[PDB]
Amino acid sequence: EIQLVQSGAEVKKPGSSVKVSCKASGYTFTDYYINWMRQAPGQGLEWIGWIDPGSGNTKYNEKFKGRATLTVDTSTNTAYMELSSLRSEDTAFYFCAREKTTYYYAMDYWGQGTLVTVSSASTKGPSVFPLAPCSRSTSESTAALGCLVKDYFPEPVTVSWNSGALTSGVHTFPAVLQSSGLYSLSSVVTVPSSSLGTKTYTCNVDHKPSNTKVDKRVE
Amino acid sequence: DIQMTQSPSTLSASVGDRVTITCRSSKSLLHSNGDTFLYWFQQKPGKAPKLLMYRMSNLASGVPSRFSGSGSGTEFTLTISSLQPDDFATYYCMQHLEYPFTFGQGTKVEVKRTVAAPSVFIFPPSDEQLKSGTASVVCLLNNFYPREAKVQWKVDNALQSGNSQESVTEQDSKDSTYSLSSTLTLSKADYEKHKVYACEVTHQGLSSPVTKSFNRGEC
Repeated sequence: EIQLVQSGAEVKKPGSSVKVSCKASGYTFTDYYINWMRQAPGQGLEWIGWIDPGSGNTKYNEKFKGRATLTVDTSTNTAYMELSSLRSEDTAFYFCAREKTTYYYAMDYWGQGTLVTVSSASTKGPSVFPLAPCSRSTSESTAALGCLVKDYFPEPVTVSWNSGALTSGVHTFPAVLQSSGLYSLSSVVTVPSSSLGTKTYTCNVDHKPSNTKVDKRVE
Repeated sequence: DIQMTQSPSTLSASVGDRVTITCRSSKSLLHSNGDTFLYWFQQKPGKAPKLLMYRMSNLASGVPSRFSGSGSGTEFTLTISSLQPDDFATYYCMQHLEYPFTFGQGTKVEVKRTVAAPSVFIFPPSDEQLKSGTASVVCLLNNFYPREAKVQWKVDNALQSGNSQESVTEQDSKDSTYSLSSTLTLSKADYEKHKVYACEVTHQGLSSPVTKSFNRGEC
């Protein structure tokens, strides 16, 4: 059973360095090359460089020369990737992949990935705000309401409605990173306006990192 | 340095269709040994890339036989004969002929369905938030298709730009639609000095761009 296992996710301050590992097994480590790619949040893949486990010979991408440093440890079958002077732009997923080369070239096995969040922020619970129309209107058939989960760190937060009793029509958007370095997302739900008053709607936001649990009754 | 471009960026297709993805290299990827140094990768959100085609047309081990590839010199193409639900993902092509290795922009294969205009809703900032210095206005675009949509914020009939952030949900697994959340951020002071807050949504399902709004002190 061949596989490449990478080290866990990491949060780093700008200017610091991170060193991700890629442990190889189920095959002869030295027979295949190890490449390192990276993928930012809303972007495609990008190649960092490769390294020959059987010699330590490397090849880098011009944009990562000096910054990125690839190494290996044949006694533990582990490949390393160290990025220095980290900036917010370095925030992305880091992959390591092997490249079979015996009878042909094939980058077949990939590591699970290692998220590197380059942030200067600190764990902060969010502030849950109610999302409701200025004035309740009977004109429309369905009404929409939600909860704005603002200023929090890190990810994620789990929003639910009526403790799981209301699931249909719910839409929890993906968090957005604010210039403050803090996350903010909104959860919304469409319901029959012909029950907006006698029926209570409440969102249950949960942010484990800060042990915050908030329930906010919406209009 | 070889440039790899993929077209189209997004591709709407339905289960059972024969989908073809194209990749284009700035120069011939044919090697002296007769082989074409090209990789085809599949990637699902939050997951690591999976190898599909090695050396342009060679199907990778484990990959389903509905996948096939071809191409000559500079134009390559991946084909999925009878699209299965498991085939909705993003496909990237990569060149491993020269250094550095380069990928394509990637092409997303989403579920094709009928057009659907977005139900728009605009929420004003809560009292609690204004009681904290900041004010954020939210505009919702519920269940629509296709993904393409322009949200234009107008404060006292004055176009805003660079003070709002959008967020889109992943395609719905039941009705195949999308939802978007635009969040306009202002200071309590700036909010306090303006009356009308509008949200102009431009979409294909709408013959004319709909404009949902609210007057400041009227809720």
